[PDB]
Amino acid sequence: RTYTLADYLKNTFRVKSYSLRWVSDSEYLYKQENNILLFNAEHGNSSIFLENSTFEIFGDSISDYSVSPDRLFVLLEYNYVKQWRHSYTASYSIYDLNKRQLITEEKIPNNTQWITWSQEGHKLAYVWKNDIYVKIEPHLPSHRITSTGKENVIFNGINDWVYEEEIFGAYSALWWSPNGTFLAYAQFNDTGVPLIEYSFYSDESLQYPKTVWIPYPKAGAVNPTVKFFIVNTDSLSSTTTTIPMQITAPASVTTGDHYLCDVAWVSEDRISLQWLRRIQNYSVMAICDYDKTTLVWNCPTTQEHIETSATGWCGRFRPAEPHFTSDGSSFYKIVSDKDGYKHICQFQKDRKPEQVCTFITKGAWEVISIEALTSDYLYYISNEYKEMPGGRNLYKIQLTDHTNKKCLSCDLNPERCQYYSVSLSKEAKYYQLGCRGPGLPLYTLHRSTDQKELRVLEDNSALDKMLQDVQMPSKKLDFIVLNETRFWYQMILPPHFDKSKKYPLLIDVYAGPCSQKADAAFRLNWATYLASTENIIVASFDGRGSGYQGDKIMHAINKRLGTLEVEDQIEAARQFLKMGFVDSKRVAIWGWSYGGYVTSMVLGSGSGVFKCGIAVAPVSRWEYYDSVYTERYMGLPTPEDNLDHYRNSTVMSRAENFKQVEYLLIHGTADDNVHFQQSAQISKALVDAGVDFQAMWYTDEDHGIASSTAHQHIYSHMSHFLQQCFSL
Amino acid sequence: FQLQQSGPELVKPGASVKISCKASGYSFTNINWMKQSNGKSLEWIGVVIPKYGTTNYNQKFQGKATLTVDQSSSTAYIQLNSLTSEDSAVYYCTRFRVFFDVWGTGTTVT
Amino acid sequence: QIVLSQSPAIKVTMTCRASSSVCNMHWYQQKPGSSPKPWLHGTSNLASGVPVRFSGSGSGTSFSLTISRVEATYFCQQWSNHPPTFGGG
Ligand SMILES: *[C@@H]1O[C@H](CO)[C@@H](O)[C@H](O)[C@H]1NC(C)=O
Ligand SMILES: *[C@@H]1O[C@H](CO)[C@@H](O)[C@H](O)[C@H]1NC(C)=O
Ligand SMILES: *[C@@H]1O[C@H](CO)[C@@H](O)[C@H](O)[C@H]1NC(C)=O
Ligand SMILES: *[C@@H]1O[C@H](CO)[C@@H](O)[C@H](O)[C@H]1NC(C)=O
Ligand SMILES: *[C@@H]1O[C@H](CO)[C@@H](O)[C@H](O)[C@H]1NC(C)=O
Repeated sequence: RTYTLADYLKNTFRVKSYSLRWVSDSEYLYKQENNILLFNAEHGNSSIFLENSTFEIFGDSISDYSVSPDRLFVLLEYNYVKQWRHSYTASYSIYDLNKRQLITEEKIPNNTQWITWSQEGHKLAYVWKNDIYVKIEPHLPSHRITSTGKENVIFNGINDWVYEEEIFGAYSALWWSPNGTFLAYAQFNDTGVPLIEYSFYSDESLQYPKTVWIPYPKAGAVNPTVKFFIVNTDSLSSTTTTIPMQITAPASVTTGDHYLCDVAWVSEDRISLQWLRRIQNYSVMAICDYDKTTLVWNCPTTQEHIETSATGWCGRFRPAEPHFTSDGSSFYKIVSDKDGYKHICQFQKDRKPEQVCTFITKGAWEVISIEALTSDYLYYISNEYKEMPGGRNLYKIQLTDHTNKKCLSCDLNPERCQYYSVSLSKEAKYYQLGCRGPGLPLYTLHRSTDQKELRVLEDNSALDKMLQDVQMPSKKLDFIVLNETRFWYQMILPPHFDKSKKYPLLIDVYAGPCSQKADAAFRLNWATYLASTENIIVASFDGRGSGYQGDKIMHAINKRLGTLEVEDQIEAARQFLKMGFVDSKRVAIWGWSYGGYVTSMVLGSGSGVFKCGIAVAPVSRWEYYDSVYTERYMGLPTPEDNLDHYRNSTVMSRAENFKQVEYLLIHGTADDNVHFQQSAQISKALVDAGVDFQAMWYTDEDHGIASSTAHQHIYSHMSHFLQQCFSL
Repeated sequence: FQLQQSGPELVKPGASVKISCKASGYSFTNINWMKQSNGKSLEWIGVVIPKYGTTNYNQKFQGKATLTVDQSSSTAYIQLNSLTSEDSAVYYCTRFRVFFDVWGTGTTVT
Repeated sequence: QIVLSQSPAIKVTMTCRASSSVCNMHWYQQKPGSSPKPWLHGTSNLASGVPVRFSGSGSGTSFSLTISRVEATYFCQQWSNHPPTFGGG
């Protein structure tokens, strides 16, 4: 009995997790048998919040619910239709809990792009046909905040293709005030950003394919422009015209092209805005105070703090999140230290010249995230324990005595759990811990003051008993040392793995900037089929360019994508070959996104190591991928700065060297991210070079190739490919 | 499980008629009505959740088909209002568990 | 607002094409004078009281109902989108 392709694809072994939503400092909403229940952590009791029958009034069309902080009204979301990675339109209707009836008067319009409640109370703000509206109460008629909205040209409250994807990780660009006085939001102008057109074939019944278009900026092209406003919603009236107020950007960033990259209310009358230059090695933070007398927002340069980078770019993917103290007088942030390691730093609102910040943590390891901030303490995920970059543990530093640094999750189950996450309550009195590997995931309820386990939310005992009689793979997380530096790797070893045998090897690569494909988390996936059922070892290596091990490693591939990380993969495979248990004749490399680009570049290096490989949705040329991401690591593609390196690092130029390998190129026709064009060009270059390869398009699939039937088909197609490449 | 629907009724211009599903043999406590016109397909009117008074209706069956339930009596009531020629139809009741699990025998309102 | 259109109006096999993607499709068999009974749900599951010859298949817009080895007015309805809607017959 082995974990089969069928098992992966049909989800027979289900890895359960525990989703809860904190609604107060002692209570969370959890879902059970489709009923929303309310559990109080302070006592032991559970009540019923919303019964499944109320969802069933809309049959099975409900995709989500969302409750008002005060608990009087619920947004039932139905008719979800996806757009991009985060974006979608949906219809909403407000269920009034007290009354137990749908609010049928002045209803939320259909095709609504983004709706969210205020942080307190029950005020609504929505985005519809690109304009922001706001309802003070559910029954009241809506108030139109902006009217500049146009399809694909002007976006208010919602994000552009590239802002969504690359800076915010969300369709939302509107943020409510802490007590609901103001509604901050960003506006993006897309006039002049060139369009990526592609064919959409749809159903059999559609006689003529439809051309889909998106304003999408590529390396060097005309980017979008941004404007940040704030509007007062307490003065919302049909009698008086609503005036939004425009906070303008810093002088430092307005000189050339720039991005808005963070929005963070600190208090009622203060909001922080980080902006970033288009080069991305310089970033400015602007703390902006509200002047009540003349209703303008002022951003002093005494209040402007600048983080920059000489070694590469700012942040993992952008400047880190500001966590401000209760009085707004100081704030905490993950910033890069003297030796390159990113740690927590304490700033002040005012910017004394000599001193940027005070580093409260330090060492050869990185703070992954700041999780909560009390007056007494700060909680944070870090990878310090046991010098394992791909490990995560909860820590708690006391604001007063930084000597008082306590690791809350390190030794609870040291064998089962080396990768934790956490979700703390409104004022942090309680928290849920989620161990995500290397054992079966375990979610448990704890009290903050002294870590005492109050409950066990989910221990995956069901999956455990299902997997007890299955021959699963092992997982070796360890390292090899090249040039006096440790570069970690993970290997999904087959069941009953013996060092006296020679197994085939598959390298699963991503290898992008700030990537980590070797860590302690637990995954049931294609690799586990490949190890258990096929006896393929699947290894992944985090060489240069990988994150969480100091900037010296991460910025090592700066201005030079397709070089040091590409050869580091090739080198790793050599290092594993030296370990002796790998057959040199059967070594493979596969990957998706950046991984696909890396696999294509490794296959074309002429190294002689790798025999075959599969690129899925790959990048071929860096001038095709979007500006915000591409330019973060390469600069512009112009002679003034780095055009040669865009030219040096294309898959196309290495087509001659594909004559030594077996290549399987795959791409979805309706990919809006890494457009099909990129694979269309790789194929054209291989054909011109007289190279036989294999290919598979996927009609109407995006970057995910996520559709249930297409998903089953890609992984079955690739499995058969590897089956032939390794002679079974 | 069976639902002995009320006998057929005759109605004329301007008037309002009430109809009873009379569910039995199952743990009552969702119920929906579909209007079927003769020679044509089925069309969904609305839903009542019998435990509470919670009602959801179709677009523009506001006014028509006021759906209310009082649990004590083993039944559900659909009041169609201001009937015209179009409102003359078969009107079934149903029980909703995953889809339309069981159906009432119909009233031929005229 | 979703429109189910059934091709044939006739192993005979009727189809349903939906105007948009439905998660699951339900089927109801009817005869003249008599209230309809549940025949198929969750795309392919045979409802109780229905002979084993019957099948269901297809995901997205194109669903299909396959009566194996036909022997002696089937409607198709969806509730993945609101409001719920029925096929012609
Ligand atoms: C609704 O909850 C009840 C009672 O807890 C449960 O038995 C039932 O299966 C649930 N039904 C659905 C459709 O989720
Ligand atoms: C739990 O019980 C207490 C009293 O024991 C009650 O007053 C409280 O409101 C209950 N809350 C929940 C969420 O069950
Ligand atoms: C968008 O930009 C164009 C020029 O790029 C300008 O003419 C137009 O006013 C702008 N519109 C808005 C709403 O910003
Ligand atoms: C950022 O990098 C550019 C090269 O692309 C360089 O000219 C500029 O001086 C750098 N600025 C800082 C602050 O490091
Ligand atoms: C090791 O260092 C040498 C010279 O310092 C350099 O050329 C080589 O590429 C380095 N290799 C790795 C894997 O770090």
